[PDB]
Amino acid sequence: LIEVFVDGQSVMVEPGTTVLQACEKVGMQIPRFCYHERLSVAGNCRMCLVEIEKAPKVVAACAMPVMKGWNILTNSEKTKKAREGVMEFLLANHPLDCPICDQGGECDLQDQSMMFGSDRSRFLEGKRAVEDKNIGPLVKTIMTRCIQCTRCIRFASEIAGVDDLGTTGRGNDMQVGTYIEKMFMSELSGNIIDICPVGALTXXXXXXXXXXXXXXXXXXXXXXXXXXXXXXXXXXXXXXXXXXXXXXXXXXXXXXXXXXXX
Amino acid sequence: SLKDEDRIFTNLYGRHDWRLKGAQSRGDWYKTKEILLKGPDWILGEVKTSGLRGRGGAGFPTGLKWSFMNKPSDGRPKYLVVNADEGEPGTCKDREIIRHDPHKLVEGCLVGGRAMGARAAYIYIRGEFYNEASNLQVAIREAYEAGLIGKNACGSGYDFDVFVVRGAGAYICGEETALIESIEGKQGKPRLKPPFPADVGVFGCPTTVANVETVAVSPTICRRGGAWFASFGRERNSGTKLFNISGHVNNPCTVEEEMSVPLKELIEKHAGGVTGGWDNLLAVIPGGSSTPLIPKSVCETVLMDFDALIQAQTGLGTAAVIVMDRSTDIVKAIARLIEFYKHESCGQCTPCREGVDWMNKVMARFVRGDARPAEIDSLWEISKQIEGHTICALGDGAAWPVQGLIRHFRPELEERMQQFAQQHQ
Amino acid sequence: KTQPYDVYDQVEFDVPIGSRGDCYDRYLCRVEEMRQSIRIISQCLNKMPPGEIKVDDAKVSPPKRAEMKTSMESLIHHFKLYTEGYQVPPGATYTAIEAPKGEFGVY
Amino acid sequence: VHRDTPENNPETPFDFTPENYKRIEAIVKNYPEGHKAAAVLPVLDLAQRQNGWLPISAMNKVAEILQVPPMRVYEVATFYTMYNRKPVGKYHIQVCTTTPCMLRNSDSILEAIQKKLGIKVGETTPDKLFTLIEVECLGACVNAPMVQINDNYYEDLTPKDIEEIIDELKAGKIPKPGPRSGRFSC
Amino acid sequence: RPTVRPRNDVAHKQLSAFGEYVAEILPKYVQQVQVSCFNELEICIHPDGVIPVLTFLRDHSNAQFKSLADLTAVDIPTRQNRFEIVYNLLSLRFNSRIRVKTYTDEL
Amino acid sequence: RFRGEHALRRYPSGEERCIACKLCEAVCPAQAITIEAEPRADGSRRTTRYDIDMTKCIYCGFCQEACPVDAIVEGPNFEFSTETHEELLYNKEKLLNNGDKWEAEIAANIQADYLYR
Amino acid sequence: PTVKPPTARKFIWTNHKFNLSGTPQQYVPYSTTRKKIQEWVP
Ligand SMILES: Cc1cc2nc3c(=O)[nH]c(=O)nc-3n(C[C@H](O)[C@H](O)[C@H](O)COP(=O)(O)O)c2cc1C
Ligand code: SF4
Ligand code: SF4
Ligand code: SF4
Ligand code: SF4
Ligand code: SF4
Ligand code: FES
Ligand code: FES
Repeated sequence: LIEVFVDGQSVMVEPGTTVLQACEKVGMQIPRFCYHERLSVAGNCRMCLVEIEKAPKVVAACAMPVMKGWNILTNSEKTKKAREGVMEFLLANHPLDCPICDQGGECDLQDQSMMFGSDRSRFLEGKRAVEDKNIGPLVKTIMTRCIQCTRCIRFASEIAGVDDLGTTGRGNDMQVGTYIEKMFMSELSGNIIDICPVGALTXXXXXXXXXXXXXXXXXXXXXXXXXXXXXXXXXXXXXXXXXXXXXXXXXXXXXXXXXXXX
Repeated sequence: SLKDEDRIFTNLYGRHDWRLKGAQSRGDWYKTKEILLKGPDWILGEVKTSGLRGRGGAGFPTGLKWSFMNKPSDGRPKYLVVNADEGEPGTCKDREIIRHDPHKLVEGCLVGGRAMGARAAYIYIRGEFYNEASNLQVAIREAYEAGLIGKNACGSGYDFDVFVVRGAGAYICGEETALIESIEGKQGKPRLKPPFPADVGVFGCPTTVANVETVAVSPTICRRGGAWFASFGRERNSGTKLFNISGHVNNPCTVEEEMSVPLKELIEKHAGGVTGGWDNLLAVIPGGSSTPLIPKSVCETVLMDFDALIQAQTGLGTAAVIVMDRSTDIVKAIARLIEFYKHESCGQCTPCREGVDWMNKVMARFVRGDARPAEIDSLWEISKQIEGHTICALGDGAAWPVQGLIRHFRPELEERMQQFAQQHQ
Repeated sequence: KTQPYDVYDQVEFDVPIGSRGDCYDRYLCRVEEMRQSIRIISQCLNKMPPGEIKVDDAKVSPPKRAEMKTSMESLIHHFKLYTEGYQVPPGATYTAIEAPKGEFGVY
Repeated sequence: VHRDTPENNPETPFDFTPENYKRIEAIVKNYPEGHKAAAVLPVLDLAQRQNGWLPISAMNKVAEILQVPPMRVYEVATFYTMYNRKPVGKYHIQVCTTTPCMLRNSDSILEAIQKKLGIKVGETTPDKLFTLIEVECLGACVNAPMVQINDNYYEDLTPKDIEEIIDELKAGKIPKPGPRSGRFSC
Repeated sequence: RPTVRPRNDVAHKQLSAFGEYVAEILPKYVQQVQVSCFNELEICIHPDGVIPVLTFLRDHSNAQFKSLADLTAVDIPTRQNRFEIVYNLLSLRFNSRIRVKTYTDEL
Repeated sequence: RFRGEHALRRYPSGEERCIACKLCEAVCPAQAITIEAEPRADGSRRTTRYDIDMTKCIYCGFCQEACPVDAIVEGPNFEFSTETHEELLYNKEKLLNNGDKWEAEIAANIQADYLYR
Repeated sequence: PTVKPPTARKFIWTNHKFNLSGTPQQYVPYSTTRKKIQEWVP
């Protein structure tokens, strides 16, 4: 194992370890949109851009490995100028749903604007809207709220099995939908709503019932379907309405059962 | 020290009369058996000793790029990749290197086959240029059947098979990572460049990306002496590259010219509109679409070489002249260049899909004159940002020409905003 | 006079101090505070630079109502400055600004 | 429209080429033998040439021959610009409007063609003979105007020469390359 | 910075002299930890002797505090030692604010 | 601009202006406002439970400020006197929607509120 | 009724109402939720 110092502090990492994976050992979380837990490593956003000690261009954390003993700073001058910029590009074509939107506090993009992005102003005029994609029982999908990334695209191809989500256009018109009018299969694809960072894919059964603000969470193993453990259930006064998958090491691979999610 | 234009020297001269056997009399496959008998290390050294720059719009040297793969030990069989499709607008190299002389392009794959160590060679052509693609397919039938390349030909142990594939006609032929993904079968989107280049993994194989003009120069450099290619040009950049002039001109024509050549001498030979740089206002771009437009004051000092072009504003990479007259609009012309990137944006990196589309919408307002005088300075900060935080080189290609509006100009942009402010408001 | 809070020492202040610690002289100074308080209010009317009302940085104060309805980042910050608090820097701080009764030593 | 697909009268009915089926199988052999998805990019271009206006069900049948995902193969033709989306006539021509062509007037060639061959710009002919569409770049930028019809691209045309070539194309093919001046150097 | 920064550090090095001066005596009985941030000084004190620390700062030739005015306490269950009684002290002659803390569980 | 008894406003062409966010719920320093939301018939999703306690509520205008749609607008109110707590604490909208008698003044007062004073 | 006119929207009440007080036809609290359903049938 080769050791390379990140933010002056030295941390030992594997030879084929990612930059964001190396950052976790130093106890620092970079701004993410494309996963690092179970979903395959892919670019297609350039948010997790980090500047090296002696480099003209910033490298993405998901793709570029550490390899050689090179210094990388998380709270650098170039990184903060990058992070504020990319956030503005994400929100130049964003439909503005925040009070109506199913997520609110649970939304990863909502937090990153508060934590990293530029606050005072955002230069934008005229945003494009996408037509609503067809969906069956679970997840009332809205294509407008989607940021057009690669998270749910690879989820159907690798984690779920049956592929449906992909690319539809080229510019700021490419939709994450199925293109052909067909309802999504069950199996384990009910967990796709929990995967997406934006408030685009969210469960239709418990839609707009309770916000992320004011909800008491408790972890409990699911009774329906065997080998199910660690599932957070929000109380939100009297009766529980929303049940989300809790992180587990061996019992479950961060995905709830389709029968248990509804 | 000074470079002379052509003077009975060209990489590809046959354009009027060439088919299959007619090209052979006028320098084609002269040392085909000699290059095949020579070792892979000695053949690769010939390109490195000459010091030839990359013909494609990047700036990277061709000698270092071919030697980057090398292949010491390989599990998966290696494959050769070549791009022939038109990427940047204003380039005439796509319908000249393959359309006029198809025998020269096919010989380039055979010369680089034994050097790199590839089992099969692949070429990508434009979907819109179907007539030019038919000439390349006809040359492959005259080479494989007769005995030029395939299994065992011209006294060679290494086998190489040539196959041409029709492209979609977008950014898939643009980026080096994009060509590997397009040929594989997946959607037109480039792979992540930071961790693995073409050598580490491309379509499940070690590969190398090469331009149509870059691959065609390889058999010419191998047959002739190494000093002949390095004779014309500068110390840093050497080798003759095909330059094409398009737009406001007396006669639009593509002609081969030597490196480190002045812009005033090249425009005078092809004959431009009104004047070379006295009566008509200079708005010519050194690159096809990548490089921003050169100023009226600095044009005579600018050279065709990439090393000399980097000193003033931005370096020429595509090498194509896009001259505009004084009567022609400047604001509307550059806005159309960004609109090209609006359609040729692939849909991956977020400061490009929702970036260039945001950039074009603001730029369309400058033609009308509804934009504020303060909005000019704000747009410059955004334009610089796209250049750094993108995976492929097309993100840079849309970023550079917008930077050439704030630089050099500015009173031309302010006059359009001031005119609509008094007339309408 | 000793510790400025928000633009002090620039405004002319008069502090009444007596001699005897009885209830009458402790009452006289309060009336002398009242007669020498309009001087500050008049100087507040004299010096008023037109500009911002809230902090321009939208991580502390919510943006304008006309601003939030059109632009994107403004409404997301409006959504997070309300419900969720401020995200404060950690540390113990003590401040005391002169109350007419005494002090408000917030810790 | 790019994402949405109509279900009425163009969703179930589809036909595949029988005579060119042997030629399509040989095209798959040109690439790698094991794990071949490259044939899907080649068959999509072959389907448009054989049958006019590609159907949604026809792409699913083409994906079944190579054995690939139906959603992934449908998305592969969505990114491409050369492939037909809805409907195309007997001879469809696309005009270039980019800055290397716009500098020596390109909009004048499109406006003259719009009045001679009818319709605005996006709308096609009602009798189905010629369809007009805005193109990014034709490829060859040697001539000041460029327009690619069916397969062969016609370059270099005047205000009256473009209208004369369009009306003649209704009955007999007009060939041509750059009918205004020398091809290489002038 | 114009609106982003509250005040530039200038008296921070001057207040750091107090962080050395009391620490120059160096008692394990008294001193322990000295923290200085945002124009303020913080000292925590060993439980065995709190009165000898409070007799100091009272009177004294170098610095005259006298007023040991406001008195707070912190409840925190993270540490093995629970409560943290915090003294807020103010000087009239010197014009400075210093802090005295206790580290013991004090059940 | 004066804060009294709470009343929720609506659009000029029917439709309840309150969108159900729980935004005003969390800002409320008294926790007087409660909100539980369900989908309205088909398509639209606007409220079901909406109780504001007058036993609580210290009157801030915070719920007026936190509201992005401007539903709760504080009208010039003084008249409120009851026999019981039950009569005093506001029910599921209804009595809040009955603020139509004050909404004519609210519409006039909000015209002095956009671009503040 | 002289200079500034009241805005019409057809949502506001046409006839003005007096205070609720301790008199009949006054203010009242009401339940909102449909609650958790439970049913048993032969
Ligand atoms: C907008 C843009 C378009 C490009 N288009 C092409 C192209 O069509 N063909 C090509 O060979 N190179 C093209 N390039 C250059 C690529 O970067 C190329 O893959 C490689 O890096 C250059 O090396 P080569 O000369 O050995 O091909 C393009 C670059 C940019 C920025
Ligand atoms: S996706 Fe997130 S940031 Fe966007 S409107 Fe919904 S909650 Fe707000
Ligand atoms: S729906 Fe969500 S996960 Fe899928 S592409 Fe859009 S933002 Fe990414
Ligand atoms: S920069 Fe633009 S065109 Fe290039 S890979 Fe990223 S999104 Fe695609
Ligand atoms: S009053 Fe306003 S903030 Fe509160 S739930 Fe209704 S719309 Fe949302
Ligand atoms: S005025 Fe204040 S206390 Fe009353 S409901 Fe609104 S936020 Fe709550
Ligand atoms: S978060 Fe790393 S590329 Fe998107
Ligand atoms: S720019 Fe018009 S043909 Fe290339």
